[PDB]
Amino acid sequence: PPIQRLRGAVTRCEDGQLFISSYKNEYQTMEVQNNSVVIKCDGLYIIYLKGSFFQEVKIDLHFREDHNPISIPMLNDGRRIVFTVVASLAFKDKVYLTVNAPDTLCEHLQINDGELIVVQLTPGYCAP
Amino acid sequence: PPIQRLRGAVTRCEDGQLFISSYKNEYQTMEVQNNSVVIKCDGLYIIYLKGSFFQEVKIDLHFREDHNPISIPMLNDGRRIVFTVVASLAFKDKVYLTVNAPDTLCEHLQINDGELIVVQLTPGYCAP
Amino acid sequence: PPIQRLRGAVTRCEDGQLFISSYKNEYQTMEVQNNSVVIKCDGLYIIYLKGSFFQEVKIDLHFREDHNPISIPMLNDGRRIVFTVVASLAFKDKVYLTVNAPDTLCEHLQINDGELIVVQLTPGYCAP
Ligand SMILES: *[C@@H]1O[C@H](CO)[C@@H](O)[C@H](O)[C@H]1NC(C)=O
Ligand SMILES: *[C@@H]1O[C@H](CO)[C@@H](O)[C@H](O)[C@H]1NC(C)=O
Ligand SMILES: *[C@@H]1O[C@H](CO)[C@@H](O)[C@H](O)[C@H]1NC(C)=O
Repeated sequence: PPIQRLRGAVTRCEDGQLFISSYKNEYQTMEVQNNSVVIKCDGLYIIYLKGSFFQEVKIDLHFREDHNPISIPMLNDGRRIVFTVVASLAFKDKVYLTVNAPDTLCEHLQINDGELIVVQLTPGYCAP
Repeated sequence: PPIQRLRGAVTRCEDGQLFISSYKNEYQTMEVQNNSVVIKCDGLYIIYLKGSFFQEVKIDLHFREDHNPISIPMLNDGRRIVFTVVASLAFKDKVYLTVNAPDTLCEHLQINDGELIVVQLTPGYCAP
Repeated sequence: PPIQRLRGAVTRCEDGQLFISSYKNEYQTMEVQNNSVVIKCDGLYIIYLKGSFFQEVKIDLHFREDHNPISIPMLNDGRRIVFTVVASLAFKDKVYLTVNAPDTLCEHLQINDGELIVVQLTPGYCAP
């Protein structure tokens, strides 16, 4: 298989989860299912989140069920996120984003130019 | 073509633009033209900027004409930048850095150990 | 040789140095020797450090003897580090971490879920 990557639009929040869309001008080699990026091949990956968020937000990055989610810091202006993680992912991992906030804040949250990039740095076993 | 990369020295500011030099101990596979890194091959790239800047600075990273430049945050000391972006670049994109400041501040700006690294993570079409 | 990578546990501090262990669920292609990651192949590498540190800490990242170490910033909570560097490494470079603090603070320092990831992005000469 090819180097695994996905660049998704992070479009909105509903019921405490950020929606992720594959609608970007990018050649995608991973699937999005139920607003999660589906890992098929093992490897070290970069996970990168960018966006202009119009509420001060507490977003959690979930990447593997056996580790705690990473709380994503905002930049000092309290309006932008530009955050990079490197992580060891495996087949069946789901990369997704949740919001720890009252649901009213979630449903109203505006995200400008939000994107999530997941990109494989090292090769590994791929599921059939 | 080889994996596309450039590690450039970010040397000074003139007329609101940071100068970028290919004078580093690095095997360069991209060109610098008029203080911009010239993209020849499509791909996801990391763009990384580091430096010790002796004025508190508002630097904008320009990477593609159809998206807004990214305002680069300083570290909390107000003296250093160590910043990582992942972006989707294409043939004809120019990666460059501008300074939003009075020109006197620009002309006097000292940058210690400034460097810009642009490195391809995924393969793509390369221009002839 | 394969793409060079190591994901190590950053376990504790002793005598001003953070200990690095290869005991992680990762296929390692670099060695740890005396709590340093031993570089065998030239390349641009990402160096990534994450951890929850229960003292506000001043950690220095050493990666090559001809450049100054990078002082690692904490996130704004004063409790976590999630930090990414891109650097040009060569055969004989040693990547290691030191703590600038009274030794009592070092010996007592608790690090939860500490890890250092060093991963090659571009190929280069490898030592025999
Ligand atoms: C989508 O995700 C949420 C997880 O909270 C769940 O409620 C819902 O049933 C999922 N739908 C499926 C299984 O596709
Ligand atoms: C270099 O860049 C600046 C862009 O502002 C421009 O003024 C100048 O004409 C350029 N020179 C060329 C075309 O190489
Ligand atoms: C381990 O590292 C420290 C460096 O400060 C040194 O004191 C010690 O002798 C080293 N041991 C060796 C050579 O493996």
